[PDB]
Amino acid sequence: TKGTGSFGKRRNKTHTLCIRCGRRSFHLQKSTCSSCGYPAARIRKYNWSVKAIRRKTTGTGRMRYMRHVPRRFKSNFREG
Amino acid sequence: VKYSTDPANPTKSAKAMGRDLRVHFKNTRETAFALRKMSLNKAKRYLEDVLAHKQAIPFRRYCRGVGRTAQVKNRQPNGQGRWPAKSAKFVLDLLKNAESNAEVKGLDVDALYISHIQVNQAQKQRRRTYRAHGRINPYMSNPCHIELILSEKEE
Amino acid sequence: KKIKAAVKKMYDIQAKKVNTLIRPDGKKKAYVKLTPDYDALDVANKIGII
Amino acid sequence: EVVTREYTVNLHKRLHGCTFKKKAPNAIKEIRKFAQKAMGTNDVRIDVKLNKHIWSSGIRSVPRRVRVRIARKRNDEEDAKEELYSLVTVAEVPQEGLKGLGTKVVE
Amino acid sequence: PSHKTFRIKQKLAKKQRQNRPIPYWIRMRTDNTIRYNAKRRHWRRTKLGF
RNA sequence: CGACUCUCGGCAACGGAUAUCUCGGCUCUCGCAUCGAUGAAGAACGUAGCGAAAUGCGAUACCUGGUGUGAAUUGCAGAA
RNA sequence: GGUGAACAGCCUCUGGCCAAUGGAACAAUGUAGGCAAGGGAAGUCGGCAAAACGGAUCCGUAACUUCGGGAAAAGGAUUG
RNA sequence: UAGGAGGGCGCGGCGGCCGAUGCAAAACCCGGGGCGCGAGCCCGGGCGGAGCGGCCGUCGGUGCAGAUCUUGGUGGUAGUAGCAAAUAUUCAAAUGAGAACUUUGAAGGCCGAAGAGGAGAAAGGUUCCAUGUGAACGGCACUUGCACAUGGGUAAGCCGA
Ligand SMILES: [Mg+2]
Ligand SMILES: [Mg+2]
Ligand SMILES: [Mg+2]
Ligand SMILES: [Mg+2]
Ligand SMILES: [Mg+2]
Ligand SMILES: [Mg+2]
Ligand SMILES: [Mg+2]
Ligand SMILES: [Mg+2]
Ligand SMILES: [Mg+2]
Ligand SMILES: [Mg+2]
Ligand SMILES: [Mg+2]
Ligand SMILES: [Mg+2]
Ligand SMILES: [Mg+2]
Ligand SMILES: [Mg+2]
Ligand SMILES: [Mg+2]
Ligand SMILES: [Mg+2]
Ligand SMILES: [Mg+2]
Ligand SMILES: [Mg+2]
Ligand SMILES: [Mg+2]
Ligand SMILES: [Mg+2]
Ligand SMILES: [Mg+2]
Ligand SMILES: [Mg+2]
Ligand SMILES: [Mg+2]
Repeated sequence: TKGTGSFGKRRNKTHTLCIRCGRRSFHLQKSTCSSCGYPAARIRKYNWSVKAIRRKTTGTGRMRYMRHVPRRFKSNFREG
Repeated sequence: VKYSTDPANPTKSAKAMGRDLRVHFKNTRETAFALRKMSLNKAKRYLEDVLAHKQAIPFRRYCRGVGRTAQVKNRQPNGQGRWPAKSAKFVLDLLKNAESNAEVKGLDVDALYISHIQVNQAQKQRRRTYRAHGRINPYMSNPCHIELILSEKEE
Repeated sequence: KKIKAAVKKMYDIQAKKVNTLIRPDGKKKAYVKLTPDYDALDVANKIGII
Repeated sequence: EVVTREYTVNLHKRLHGCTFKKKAPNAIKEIRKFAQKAMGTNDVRIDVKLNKHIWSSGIRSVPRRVRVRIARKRNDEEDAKEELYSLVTVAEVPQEGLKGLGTKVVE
Repeated sequence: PSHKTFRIKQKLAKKQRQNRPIPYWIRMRTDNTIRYNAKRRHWRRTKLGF
């Protein structure tokens, strides 16, 4: 029946880890990540959820390269 | 650290405490109300005799549903009482610890008596039980603070 | 391949066989079985394990 | 006091009306209570041979009269609730059966 | 599965290390607020979701 | 007399309101214009003598180097 | 493994268990299981529920029929 | 009553004025004393341990008993309902502070091989193994555990990808 009898057959994984975003949203049968939009060229982002945008906008990660850009603007991109 | 009631004479009275004891508050209250103002030795006899399921602790305030016994006719005529063993075994430990305190102070452990006994509620602990139709309800304990003072009786 | 090539350059020994597994903790663990010309106790004493 | 006595426990009457899944456990409990009435001793140890005998015929049919010997002896354990306890063991039956055999006292 | 891909093995390795009580010397460290590991995970309660 | 109930005070509990705060928020204003195939944003995994998180960093891995200041770090030990 | 048509039920061997909180009592009403004198559906909307029949061998097997069935009809006997 | 207006009480700021405060401020508690018809105010005592009040002008996220109001806590119900499927446990001994629940042995039983046995797929992700245990958890209990803590363990030319 629906419900308790039918929740026992959740056995196969519809979604697996995307490689672009690390979320468990990669629909295997369809081969597209359901959060970042992978393998689309551009990231899936929509203005109907600013809450979803802020969770993955710029600044939520390391910013391994842009964190140094202000310091390099100061002194105007100098190398000796 | 100070008890609800100060002793009649502080230097000649021993005192013992326990906080957040995992025992039923209602059962232990019903124990204490039988043990108030008893001699210490008779209190040990009585309470160990209770844990030995041979004399019964009357239940008066928290009593509704408690079955009847003949073992408690002398003190509650309608004979409504139980033998709360965990409560008794926890109270024995404090009676012994206060006997030890009085021994260390130097009192007459033969002449000590229950001058003041008080049980009081504590912070409940939370557990969950699962019911029909996917509902849960809390399943919580009622731990108690047990607080007692033995004093030496006087003429 | 690199494990044998490296155990040859260090320790001045050679490995008859090598087995590798990945531990649950993340690091790879390798079992290096020596040719019988070389003695594991002597190598392990020349490095200090026992 | 040390003393050993042979009893015949009419264990059919004591166990009339009991539930099948409990006639043998209550046979053990009745052996204990019979030793307790016999010598006022709280501590009763039933020997494993007596247990084996009672439990021989299953859990729902027990021997009807059992010839036991109960031995009140000292508890030499330095810690002890009672100075003296009782050890009940199965008793040898004469070839005569249980006819005319009352309680005896074994030297 | 006993047949797990290396990605899942590598990423289950880390969630092993992610599950340990805080070092005791964290608590004595000055101007500290860490009272316990508030990110522990038990295998019967919280499924990793992957 | 006593138990039960109702009730008043004293004391004790449960609970965390109020009172005083605040390395936080919000609001307004001003200055500047600087991501990325020379591989960005994001993600993953690693990395400390004793570390899980967060902060940092990348097999040179809680850092290398120059400059500046000028005698520390700090929860413990240690080389200094 | 035995019975048995049989991977039915029932019992045992290898292997595994006695884990489902226990003590006392046997009141009403319950849940599950039975048995009942004479009658035999009168009960009830209604044979609902239960009881009865049930394997096998031998004999016998109606109306109707699409001539294939009905049919394991019905009705009897036997069984260690 | 619906409604309208006037005069006031009270909370929190700002511009001013007058003050209080470690010889005890704010808050809160009181069978304490009073004032006002009343909103409310003043004093006393206790806890408290660092701020606070009054008057004038003015400003506002300004006054609660209700909204099956929102968040948090607490009651009576109540030691009540209850803990009942899967036949079943019993006795010595050992450990232990403590044993109906641990371990050994013995006895009785069940699963009865389309199993309550031995292994796998997916799924879980360290539950596996050892040693130790204060708490919590295992809807009774526990020396015990699938719990907590520290360690260890998964080896492939041939089994799979
Ligand atoms: Mg399907
Ligand atoms: Mg699908
Ligand atoms: Mg459910
Ligand atoms: Mg391999
Ligand atoms: Mg046959
Ligand atoms: Mg069969
Ligand atoms: Mg009849
Ligand atoms: Mg009818
Ligand atoms: Mg009729
Ligand atoms: Mg009628
Ligand atoms: Mg009709
Ligand atoms: Mg029917
Ligand atoms: Mg017909
Ligand atoms: Mg408002
Ligand atoms: Mg309000
Ligand atoms: Mg309100
Ligand atoms: Mg109103
Ligand atoms: Mg009840
Ligand atoms: Mg039930
Ligand atoms: Mg088969
Ligand atoms: Mg199996
Ligand atoms: Mg284990
Ligand atoms: Mg429990």
